[PDB]
Amino acid sequence: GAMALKRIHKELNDLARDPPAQCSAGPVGDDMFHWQATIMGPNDSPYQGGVFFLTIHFPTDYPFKPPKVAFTTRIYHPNINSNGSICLDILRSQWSPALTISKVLLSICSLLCDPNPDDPLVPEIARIYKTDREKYNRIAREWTQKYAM
Repeated sequence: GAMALKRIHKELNDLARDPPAQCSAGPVGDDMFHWQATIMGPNDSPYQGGVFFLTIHFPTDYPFKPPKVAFTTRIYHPNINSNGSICLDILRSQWSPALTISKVLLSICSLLCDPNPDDPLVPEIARIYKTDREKYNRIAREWTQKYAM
């Protein structure tokens, strides 16, 4: 409804007024409920140099239910699968209307930096993350080269 639209416009403006400087997000075209985002691979992570695209769909009762967020760029990560689905608490059970797209993107950035052990969406990548970090990093760097450059 009108309340959701007002809140989405405010967040769009929040992002413009205080640009995050490694992420961006906004409407695809003229549809305020469907956004795109980009996250730069964090420096000192195996994703460094990559640019990762996301899609965001806001529900009509936003901000009281979470947006749906998925990657469109392929990535080697324990908590993000080949469909681009993201296992992240705040997108499910831990959503609050105090959260914003800006905070979601920062949380996803932090997730890239430090995966969650309890949530293996891709069990084999989770396993290599836990057992052979140097191998995980090598492969995550190779996938950044292959998909995110």
